[PDB]
Amino acid sequence: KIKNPILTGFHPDPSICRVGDDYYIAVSTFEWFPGVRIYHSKDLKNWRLVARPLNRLSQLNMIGNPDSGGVWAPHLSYSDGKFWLIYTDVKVVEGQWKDGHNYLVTCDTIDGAWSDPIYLNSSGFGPSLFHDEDGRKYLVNMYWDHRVDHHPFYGIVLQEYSVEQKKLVGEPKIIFKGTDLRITEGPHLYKINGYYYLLTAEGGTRYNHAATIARSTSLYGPYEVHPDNPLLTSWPYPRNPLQKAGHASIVHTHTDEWFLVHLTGRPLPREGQPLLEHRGYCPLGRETAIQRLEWKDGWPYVVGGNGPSLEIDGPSVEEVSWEKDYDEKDDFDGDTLNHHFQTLRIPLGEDIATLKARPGHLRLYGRESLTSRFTQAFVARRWQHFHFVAETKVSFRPTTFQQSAGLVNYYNTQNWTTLQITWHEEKGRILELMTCDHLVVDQPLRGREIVVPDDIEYVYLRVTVQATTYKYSYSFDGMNWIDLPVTFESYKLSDDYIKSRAAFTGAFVGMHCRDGSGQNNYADFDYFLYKEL
Amino acid sequence: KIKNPILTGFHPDPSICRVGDDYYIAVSTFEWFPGVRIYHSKDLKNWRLVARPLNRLSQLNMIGNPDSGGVWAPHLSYSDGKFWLIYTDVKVVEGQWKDGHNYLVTCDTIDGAWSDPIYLNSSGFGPSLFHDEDGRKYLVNMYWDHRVDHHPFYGIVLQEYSVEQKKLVGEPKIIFKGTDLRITEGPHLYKINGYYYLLTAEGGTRYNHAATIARSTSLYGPYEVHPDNPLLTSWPYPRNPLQKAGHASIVHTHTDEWFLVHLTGRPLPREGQPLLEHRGYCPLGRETAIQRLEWKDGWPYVVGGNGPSLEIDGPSVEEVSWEKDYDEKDDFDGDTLNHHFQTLRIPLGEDIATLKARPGHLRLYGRESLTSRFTQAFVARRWQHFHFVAETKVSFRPTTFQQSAGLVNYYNTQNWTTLQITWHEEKGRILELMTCDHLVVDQPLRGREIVVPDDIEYVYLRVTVQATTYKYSYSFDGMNWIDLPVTFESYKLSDDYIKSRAAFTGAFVGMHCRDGSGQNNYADFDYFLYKEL
Amino acid sequence: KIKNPILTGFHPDPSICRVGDDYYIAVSTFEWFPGVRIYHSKDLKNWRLVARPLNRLSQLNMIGNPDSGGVWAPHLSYSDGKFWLIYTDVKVVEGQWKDGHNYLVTCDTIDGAWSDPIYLNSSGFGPSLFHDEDGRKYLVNMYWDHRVDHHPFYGIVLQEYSVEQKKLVGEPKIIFKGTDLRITEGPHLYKINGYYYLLTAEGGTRYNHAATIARSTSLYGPYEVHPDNPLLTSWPYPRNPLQKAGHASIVHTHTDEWFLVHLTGRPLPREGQPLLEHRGYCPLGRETAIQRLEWKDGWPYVVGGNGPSLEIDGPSVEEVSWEKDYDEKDDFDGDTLNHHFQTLRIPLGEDIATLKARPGHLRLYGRESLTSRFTQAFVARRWQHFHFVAETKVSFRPTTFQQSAGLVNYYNTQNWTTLQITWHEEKGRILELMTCDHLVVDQPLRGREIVVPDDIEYVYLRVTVQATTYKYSYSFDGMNWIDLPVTFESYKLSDDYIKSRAAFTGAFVGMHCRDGSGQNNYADFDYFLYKEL
Ligand SMILES: O[C@@H]1[C@@H](O)[C@H](O[C@@H]2CO[C@@H](O)[C@H](O)[C@H]2O)OC[C@H]1O
Ligand SMILES: O[C@@H]1[C@@H](O)[C@H](O[C@@H]2CO[C@@H](O)[C@H](O)[C@H]2O)OC[C@H]1O
Ligand SMILES: O[C@@H]1[C@@H](O)[C@H](O[C@@H]2CO[C@@H](O)[C@H](O)[C@H]2O)OC[C@H]1O
Ligand SMILES: [Ca+2]
Ligand SMILES: [Ca+2]
Ligand SMILES: [Ca+2]
Repeated sequence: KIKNPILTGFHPDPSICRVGDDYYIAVSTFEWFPGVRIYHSKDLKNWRLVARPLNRLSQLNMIGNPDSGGVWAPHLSYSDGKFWLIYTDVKVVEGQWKDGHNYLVTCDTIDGAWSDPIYLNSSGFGPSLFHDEDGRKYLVNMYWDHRVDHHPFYGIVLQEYSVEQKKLVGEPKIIFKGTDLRITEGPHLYKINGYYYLLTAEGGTRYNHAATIARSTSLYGPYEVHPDNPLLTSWPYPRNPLQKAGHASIVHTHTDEWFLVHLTGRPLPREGQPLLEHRGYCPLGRETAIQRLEWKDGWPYVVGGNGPSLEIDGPSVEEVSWEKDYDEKDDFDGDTLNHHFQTLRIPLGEDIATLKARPGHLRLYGRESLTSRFTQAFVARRWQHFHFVAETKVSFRPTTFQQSAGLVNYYNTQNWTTLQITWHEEKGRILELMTCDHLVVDQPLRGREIVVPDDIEYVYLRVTVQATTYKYSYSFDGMNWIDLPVTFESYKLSDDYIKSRAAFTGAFVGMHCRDGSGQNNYADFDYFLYKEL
Repeated sequence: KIKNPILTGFHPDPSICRVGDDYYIAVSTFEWFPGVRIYHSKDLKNWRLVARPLNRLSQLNMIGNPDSGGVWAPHLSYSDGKFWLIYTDVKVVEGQWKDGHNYLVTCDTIDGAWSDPIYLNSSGFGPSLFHDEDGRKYLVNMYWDHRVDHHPFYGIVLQEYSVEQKKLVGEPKIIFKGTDLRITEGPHLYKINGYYYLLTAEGGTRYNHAATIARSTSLYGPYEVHPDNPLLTSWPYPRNPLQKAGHASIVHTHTDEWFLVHLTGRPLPREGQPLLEHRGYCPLGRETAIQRLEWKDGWPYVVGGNGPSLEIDGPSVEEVSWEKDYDEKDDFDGDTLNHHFQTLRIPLGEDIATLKARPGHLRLYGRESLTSRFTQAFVARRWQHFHFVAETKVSFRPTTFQQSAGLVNYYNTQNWTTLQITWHEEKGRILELMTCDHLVVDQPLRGREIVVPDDIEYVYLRVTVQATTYKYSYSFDGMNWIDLPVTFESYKLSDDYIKSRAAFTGAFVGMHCRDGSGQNNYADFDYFLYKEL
Repeated sequence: KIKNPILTGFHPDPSICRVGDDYYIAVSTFEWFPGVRIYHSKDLKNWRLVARPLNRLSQLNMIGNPDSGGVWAPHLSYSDGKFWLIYTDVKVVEGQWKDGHNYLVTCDTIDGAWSDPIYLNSSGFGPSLFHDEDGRKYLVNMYWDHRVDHHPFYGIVLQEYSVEQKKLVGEPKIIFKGTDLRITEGPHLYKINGYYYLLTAEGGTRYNHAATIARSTSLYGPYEVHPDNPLLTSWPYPRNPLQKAGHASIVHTHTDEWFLVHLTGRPLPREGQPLLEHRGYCPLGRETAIQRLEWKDGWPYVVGGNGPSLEIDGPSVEEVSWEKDYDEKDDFDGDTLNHHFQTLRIPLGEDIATLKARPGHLRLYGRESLTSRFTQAFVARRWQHFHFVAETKVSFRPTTFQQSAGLVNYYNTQNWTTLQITWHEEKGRILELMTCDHLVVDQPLRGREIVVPDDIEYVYLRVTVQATTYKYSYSFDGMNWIDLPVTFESYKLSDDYIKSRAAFTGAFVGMHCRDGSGQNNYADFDYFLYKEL
């Protein structure tokens, strides 16, 4: 009844939460602002965005954060009449260290004003709050080992959280070291039948990703490993369209059914290439999928081998679909930008992004380059399909090559492409292509830039994505289009192409304005179109 | 009279200001907080630190700033009853862009409470404020060109600044493109005779560095170039112990004499090595020197040819020397940290660095690792000599390998070495060595670390610097010192060694505490000693 | 009167030899076969190729030699009624070692069958045979030090050679260590007035290259260095069209005049670039220039300062001009290949390259690819001008992608471009472009290759080089020519571009046939043209 993935495009580390017959999934958002995206469902098939909880500087201040830093795996839970959301702001993403900070916020409702943060600890990412049967509370996260000779995933640490004291109490204790996969992270605790079950992710979030499960009658263990571990993995199944299956969380429904949600990468078509040499490139980044579970000797079993199935059988409820929460052609009609739009690291005030300066237009005042981890006037949405068209219509008069405005396909500060309006000494105002690949810049139309006539109020910019390749086009009138003669490869905006390993997001497409001169020049965007093909 | 360098260790981009018979030099401080150092002198020979102007988050907020970002070359001038300070906060320091913002702050007195910044522009670094005879004021700076087919140093832009509107007005114009040396930056304007003189730095701040001067009778040029340009340079003088001479400023003394201050690097000793192949390694970074000028046919000339002289004739005024402004041995009985101490990027409040918690001690609560561009509990002072000892006494009780405290010699987040106390599963509380070289970490004393006796309150940590090499040693009593069996090389803590080439600072020595578990564990430093040998 | 360079394109390490009023210059040929080129002149201005001495496998066997190995600096002298030629076959060109063996061969005549080699030593490249007034003979070369903590240019070794025993005798002894420039190599000995003069190259063969001279009254030293040393250098003359001035040999004329020949690199036009940042790219490799000397206090001085002159006054002799020694349009009617043509490493027999199989054609039977250091059916001549056209007309019927024939511009196995005929599964016989940069291959006409009509017998292939760029073109009928829309960059075929720094040759243009299948397929080339402008 359900076809994976359920959440498409950048949607990793799903954290499922049941409130009655209501289902929530919280995913990680990394450098993209605001922090955490929460989807609500009635049937687990159809998903709707209902919260974006970390929207105040007091809660999440990400300026300067590295690419793929920020909000890693979040944990959503419900207890004592309120939602508990745990999250990390990760500061260092490369080297011996992984500096980052674990915080708790709460709210009586899903889409309310969530509290200011309570500081937990810093010992490692993956934080999860356990609500025990006796009313005591426990935080589990991974424990980080920076030392030269050592594997960094020291195992799972656990420490009591005092609600009243608003702090962890007692001494932290390692309760589990993982199996021989290692890279043990993403711990979740569950009290089921007579056991504590400890769910982890192991093998790392590339092609060796697994969900491991263990159990103990004592919270502190020692835990004993599933006899047929891993619970879920893609590593044995190179032909499965769903790779990387791991970082799971478990739901017990109101219909006495069991499911497992997990991230998964969907590689691009690599027909005619070696099966096991390189398992692929995922521009849609890590998406959220859902597996059916079943129990056998006090152990859950993913229905249909420990590999992910494409289509499963859902829970015994009536289907509930949702109205489309965005315009295919978004004319900038509201007084708030559509909630699929995110900014990099920080909220953009009306001094930078505003619907109030020119009616029915998003206006962007130019800030820093596409390479800045600080202040970019950039509003973007996820690539959410392999085949799509996206388009925009923009008014812009640059007086210098320090100014630009354009349509950008973007991975991170060092990996992106763009069709942009700029200015040139001889040619005046022009259109041009620009790419950045691991910080190396190319201008494919250098010497042959497109002269924009003076009488043109609006330049129309379009990208057409067709799985492995995409192309840009322009129009001066809305009617007559022209392809720019350059084919781009989507694999270059994918998790798997990034040489750092710190590549935890996915491709975005959006609207950018840069003013390197500091003259507060701006571009008026009449609309932004995103349409699946 | 005057031996160079006048400001030793890290003191780049000297901007010199005359007020009557008082003399001030401002130098750049990059990622080090607080922003900008100002020194005073009566005779151009003896110099004391009198101001650290950019000490409010509102003036300078460098959280996340890259290494060698932040405060680049500043400009100090005096006019209309007050001091004017111009500065850049540089956000991007690698690739095609150099995103960064120029700001003006003022004060009636050199060590007053300077204004909050007035925003000027963002078009390039090296901003300078010119006050013309007719009362009018003008900003000059370099203009950045990001384009792939282009040299980035597009020339010198000039624009009128309206004190009344508190903004640049009219239209920006390029007034100078440079000479074939290119890398034209650091513009300063001078009205002399019936001429505007434009001074620039050219050829880049490494071994081809130079200072170039031009003249015009129109503020907007064309400027004719000095007939024997460069005005100053070490490039053709590979044996001059003073290298990289350039980024200069001119001072016309009250006694009708002319001088020129500039940065320089002093390479480590190089015998046995090709004179020209690699011209050296500068652990003291770029330092400040002074040269006499003399005039011919409407042109200035560095007395003693166009290379820098080691020793010069001071101005015709009485010698005025200054009492020492730090203690060789700092016992931490002050109410504030000695002004030769600095922190990374941000101010540290009493929650991180405190002289109050335990009188006679500096307490550092553990924050992030030595590789973090965010929050480090780290207090440090410049290497200002080739030959030195530096030493500290600390009590620390780490309970996990995630915590540490030590003596660090530091270039940047990826380049440092430390003798630190930490914790190990079997040995308990230990002394270890740790190094980071372009992010790659080494533990040279593994697994052969010093065991600290449970009964020892303070560990005594020392480093002895001898030009090319340095050594770490320790005592449990202050009297019986044992060397650690590793010889270190000072060239690895120099501008010239860093692969990125955003390397514009110099070596520091200081005190660090890390707590990556998040338990607020601290270290108490009873004293810090630094002594020239 | 004499305009430099006198030998144009790849002509390094000139060894000049006088015999009455006959003048000879031998240069290095590295991996190009046959080994060594000797040019003759009566006037030092006009030069004609007269000998290629190392043309037998017994003399020079270079199969598998690495790029820029094989025949390094040669030495040509005349004594006791015959010619003496010292050479090196360098086997190792990267790492701590420079494995290579020095050899002596002799001939009564410049252009006869030279003798078989007498092995000499192996201690360092740059061998030179000196002939003392008292009829004794000594060998000088450089001494090679492979050790980690050591500069590899240990200085100059000297040793006597015995004509009767056919070998070196007595003890080897260091006579010279070098100046602070180091990289001491290319030693030559002269006996003049009271002194022996020892000339060397220092600073390395890039932009720091120098000629260094020293004197002693004793053959074994010690040697006092010239007081205004270097004798010759371009290093302080960044504006000089002739760069890398070094590796000289001295000639005393029959007119009692003195000159110095030297190598030199002429960078491509550099307008807009920083003067000193990178001093240039030389696709014509290292060329041979000549300078005039005068004497003063027992020391020779380069007339015109110690930098090289573009134009000099030649010796007071009658001009002797030489007729052009190749056809602009080589129709391949001759019995042997023009002597400007070389092969890689080895000679090619009639089973690979023949003018005999097809009258009026050069036939190449396809062997191994362009990346092979073993057997290539490749016949090539030097780039000798910054603007030229080269062109060929070829008949070729490939039956597999494994077979190619074409026109190649070639630096080494890992750096080259080509316009070539091959075969395609669906399109059949096609014309394509291929490039290789540091072993990375591109096909810029991927998917748009030119279909060759089956009815066409000859494909005409042309390259037009214009200084910084060049462009390929083709025709089927030889009147109407189509440019392939790809603009190539000459700097990618230059010494300076090559990453290994074992880059000692220069760019060639030639004809190539590959048969990767082993079917002995061949290409018939009707002509080869080369023309300046
Ligand atoms: O927050 C999530 C984490 O679960 C994941 O953790 C690891 C980071 O370091 C790398 O060594 C591993 O590949 C990876 O599993 O980071 C990704 C994020 O989604
Ligand atoms: O403030 C000074 C700058 O003026 C200087 O700017 C240049 C930045 O680009 C680099 O490629 C060059 O090396 C450098 O000249 O850098 C140093 C800083 O102190
Ligand atoms: O015959 C010449 C050599 O003597 C010379 O070799 C040196 C080899 O190492 C490089 O680092 C130096 O720059 C170079 O001088 O050049 C090669 C050959 O032409
Ligand atoms: Ca609209
Ligand atoms: Ca004290
Ligand atoms: Ca012919």
